[PDB]
Amino acid sequence: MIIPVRCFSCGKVVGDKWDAYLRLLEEGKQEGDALDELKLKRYCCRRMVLTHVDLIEKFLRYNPLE
Amino acid sequence: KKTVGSGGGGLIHTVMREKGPKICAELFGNIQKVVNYWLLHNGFSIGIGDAIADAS
Amino acid sequence: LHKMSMMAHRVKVMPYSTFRLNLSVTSPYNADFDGDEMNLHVPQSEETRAELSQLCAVPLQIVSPQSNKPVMGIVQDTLCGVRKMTLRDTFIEYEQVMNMLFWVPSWDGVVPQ
Amino acid sequence: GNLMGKRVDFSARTVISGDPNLELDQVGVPISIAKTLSYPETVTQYNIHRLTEYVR
Amino acid sequence: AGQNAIVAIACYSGYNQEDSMIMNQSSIDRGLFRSLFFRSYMDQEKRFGISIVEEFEKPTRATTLRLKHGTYEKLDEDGLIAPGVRVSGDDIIIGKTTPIPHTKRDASTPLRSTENGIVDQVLLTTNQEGLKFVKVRMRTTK
Amino acid sequence: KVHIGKVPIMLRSKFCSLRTLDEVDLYKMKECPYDMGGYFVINGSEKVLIA
Amino acid sequence: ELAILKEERTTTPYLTKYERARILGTRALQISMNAPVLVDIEGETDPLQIAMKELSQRKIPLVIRRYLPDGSYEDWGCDELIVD
Amino acid sequence: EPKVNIINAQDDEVELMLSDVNLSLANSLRRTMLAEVPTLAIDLVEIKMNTSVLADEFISHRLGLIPLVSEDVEEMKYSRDCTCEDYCDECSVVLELSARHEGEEGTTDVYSSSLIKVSGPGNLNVGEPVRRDDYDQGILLCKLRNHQELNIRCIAKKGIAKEHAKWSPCSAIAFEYDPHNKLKHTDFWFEVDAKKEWPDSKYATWEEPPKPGEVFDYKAKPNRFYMTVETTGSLKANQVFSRGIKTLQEKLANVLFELENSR
Amino acid sequence: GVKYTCGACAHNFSLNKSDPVRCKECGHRVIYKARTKRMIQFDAR
Ligand SMILES: [Mg+2]
Ligand SMILES: [Zn+2]
Ligand SMILES: [Zn+2]
Ligand SMILES: [Zn+2]
Repeated sequence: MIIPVRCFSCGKVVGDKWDAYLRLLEEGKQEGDALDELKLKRYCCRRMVLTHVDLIEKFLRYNPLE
Repeated sequence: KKTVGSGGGGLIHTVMREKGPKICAELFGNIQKVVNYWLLHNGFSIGIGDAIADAS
Repeated sequence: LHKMSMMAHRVKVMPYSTFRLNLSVTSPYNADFDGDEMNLHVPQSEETRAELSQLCAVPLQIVSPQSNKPVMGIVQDTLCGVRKMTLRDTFIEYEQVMNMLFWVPSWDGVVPQ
Repeated sequence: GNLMGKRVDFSARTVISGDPNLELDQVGVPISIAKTLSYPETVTQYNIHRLTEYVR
Repeated sequence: AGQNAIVAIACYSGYNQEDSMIMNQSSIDRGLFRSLFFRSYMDQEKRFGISIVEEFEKPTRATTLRLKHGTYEKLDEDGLIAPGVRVSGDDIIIGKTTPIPHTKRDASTPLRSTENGIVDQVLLTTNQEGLKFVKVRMRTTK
Repeated sequence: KVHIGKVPIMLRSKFCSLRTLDEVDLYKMKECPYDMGGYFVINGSEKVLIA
Repeated sequence: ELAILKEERTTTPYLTKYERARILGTRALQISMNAPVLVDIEGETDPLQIAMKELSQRKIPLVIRRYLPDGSYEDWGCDELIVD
Repeated sequence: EPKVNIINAQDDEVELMLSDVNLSLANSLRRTMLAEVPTLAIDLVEIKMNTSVLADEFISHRLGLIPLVSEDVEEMKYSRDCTCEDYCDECSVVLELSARHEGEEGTTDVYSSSLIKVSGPGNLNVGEPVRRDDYDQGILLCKLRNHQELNIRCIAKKGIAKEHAKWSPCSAIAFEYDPHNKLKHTDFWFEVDAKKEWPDSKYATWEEPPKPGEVFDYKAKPNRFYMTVETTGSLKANQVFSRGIKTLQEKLANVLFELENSR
Repeated sequence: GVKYTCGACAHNFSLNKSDPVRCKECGHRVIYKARTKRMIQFDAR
C-alpha cells in the first residue's frame, strides 16, 4: 500500500523519509548509503524502509470510481 | 526425563501412588511454576552455531 | 483413541477466544497449538456433575491401565528448564530465592537454610 | 449416524492454547462461550441470594 | 504475501511452548499483520409467471408477511443499503419481496449472524433475463 | 453464416480482447496488468481446467 | 426368592468408585430437592459437599442392590460398606 | 547519592549515564518513560467524505499514529475525568483536514502538515502536529488522483502508551550496564574463544577492563547504567525524562496515600 | 430517489424505481450506489 507511519518494532517515525529515500536512490546512491544518510541506525527501521513495496501507484493508475 | 517424565517408577508415579491424584496435580503445578520462573529469569535459546562443528 | 482423550476439567473464565490448557495434558490429548480445535460439553444435572467429578476427573487419569505407567509428565521447556536448574553449578541469590519460594502455591512459609 | 452417534446440545468447540499459570485440571473458557452455555441450578435456601443476584 | 518480523528464538515465559508464539502488542498496535476482509452478497429477482416477479423494495408489516427479526431501518426506498454505513450481524442489507399465488412475503437476505463490518460497495445491474441484479460488498478489519 | 453456438473464450488467448491492448487501456478496462489469464469465465466465476 | 440373605453375602464389603459416584450424585440431587440432612451444616453450600460429608460420616440413607449375573441380588446398606 | 552524567544531548535524543542507583530503579524509569508518560494523540476520526483508494479505517489508523505536540499535556484533563458530554474544548483538540487534487493530470500527495488546529484548550501549546523543520512536509498520509477528495475531522485526546502504542512519547530506549561482564551476569556462548568471538560494547572504554589475575568479586552489584532515550518529537528528551520521574513519584505518592487511608 | 454513479463515465444521476438500470448518456448497465452523506465515526486505534 503506502509507507507505514511508524516502525513496527520500536516505533520510530519512518513515514516522512520515503520521498528522501527515493530522491537518494534516484541520484545513484546505494541503498545502504541512503539508509545511513536517513539516520536509520537500528536494522528494524532499515528493513521497514528497504523492504517496503509501493502499491499505491498501481491503485492510483485506475480511473476514479466517482 | 528419567525422573519427572512419563516413565514408570519415576517421581510422578511414586508421588501418585504414595499420596494421591490431588497431590500429584499439585506437584505438577508447583514444578511447572518454579521451573518456568527460573527459565524466565535465566533464559534459553538455540542458534545456527549449535549445528557447526570445529575443523578437526 | 483412548479414555484419556476425554477428561473432566474445571472451568476458569478468561478473556480472548481460545481454550487454555496446561502443558502437561497435551500428551494424553495428543494435541499441539498450531491450530488445533477442541470440544467442551457441559453436564446439565447433579448426578452427571458428580459422575464427571468423581470418575472422569483429570487427576484420576494420571496413571493409565494400558502399561501401568503415567501418561502425563513434565514436558517441553519446563523439562529443559529443570535440566538447567538441578545442575551442580547452579546457585541462586537470596532475593530470587524469596521470589521463587513465594511462587510455590504449596509453600509452608519456612525459608530453607 | 443418528443412534450410535448424534449431534448434541450444550457443546462448544474452539482453538486451544497453552497456559503455564493453570492447574492440571483447569481449562480456560472464553467470556462469550461461558455466556452462551448455561447450567440449570435449582433454587434452595443455600443459594437463593446468589441466584437472585445472577438473575438481576 | 508477508512481512519481515524481528524474531527472537528464546524460552521467555513458557507461553510459546508446543508451536505457540508470542507477538508484540505494541507492534500489533502499529499495524503489524493487520488485514482487510471483503465479503460479497449476491441477489436477483426471479420470474414466476406473466406478472409474478420479485421486487427490490423496503418491506413493511402492513403489506408484507414473514418478515425477519433483524433491522430494516438501514435500507433505502429501493431496498438497498447505502455504502459507508456501519452494520452489525443479523441485519437486512438487501430487501426483496415476492408475491403470493398482504399479497407479498419477505425474502430479504440478511447479514451473517457472526459477522460485522462496513458496507463498502453496492452494485446494481441487469441479468440475462432482464430483471434486477444486486451485489453488496462489505469490508471489515482483522 | 449459420450460427451454431457460443464457445467460451479463455482469457489472454489469441481470440480474447486483452491481447493487443496496451497498459493504459488495460488500466482503463479495470483489468490488472499482472493478470496472466489462462482461465474461462462462466456465470461470473473464474474456472480453470486442471491437466 | 431372588434375594440373598445377609449372612450369605459374598460380594466385597468395600464401596466401589461407580457406587460411590452414583450415591454421591443421588444424594446431591435429593438434597437439592429439599431433603432432610442427617449431618450438621457449618459453612458448606454445595449439595455435593453436603453429600460427601454425609458419606464420610456414613449417614446416607441409601441401599445398593448389587445384581449377580444369574439374576439374584444382594442388598448392602450405605452404613455398612467400607469407604476409603 | 544518585548521580546523573549526560554524554550527549539533543532535542531528539539524550544519551546519559546513571550511577549509585538500584537496577530496579533504572528499569522502572525506562518502563515508565516507555509506557506511562501521557501524551496527546488522535483518538477519534470523523470522515465526512473519502473517495481515495485507501480504506476509511486505513486512513484513520494512519492518522492515529501521527505525533502531535504535547508540551502542555499535563495541564490537560482526561476524557473520563471531564464532566462534559462527549468532548469539550478543554479535554480535546479538534483538527481539520481537507485535500483535493486540482487538474486532470498528476498525483497530489497529502501530508501531515495539512492538518489545521481549528480549536483546542487555549492557550495551551498542544495539538499542533510535530514538524522536523519549518519547511518540512511531514508524514505522508495519502495520495489523490483527479476528482478524489478527503475531508476529515479528527479529535485528539490525552492518553498513555498502555492503552495504545500511539501515545508512546519515545521510540526505543537503549539500556545497558557492565560492558566487561565483571559481575558475570551472563555466560558467553563461543566456539573457540569467548573474548575474540564477541564484539566489544560501545561503552567498553568507559570502564577499566578486568585484569587476567583478578579474583571474582561476589559482593559487587550493578551500579553504572548507560541509557539512550530517543523521542518521536512529541516531547523533548529532557521533558520525557522529567515526566517519567514525575509519574513514578506520583504513583509512589498514590500508594503511600492509599496505605495511610487504609488505617 | 437516491444518487447513483456510472461505472464507465462516473456520472451522477438519480432513479425513481421506474427507470431502467442504465446510464443517462452512455447507456452503461453497471451502476453503483453513491456514498451516503452521513458522517461515520472511527476509533483510529
Ligand atoms: Mg496440530
Ligand atoms: Zn525501528
Ligand atoms: Zn470535556
Ligand atoms: Zn455512464
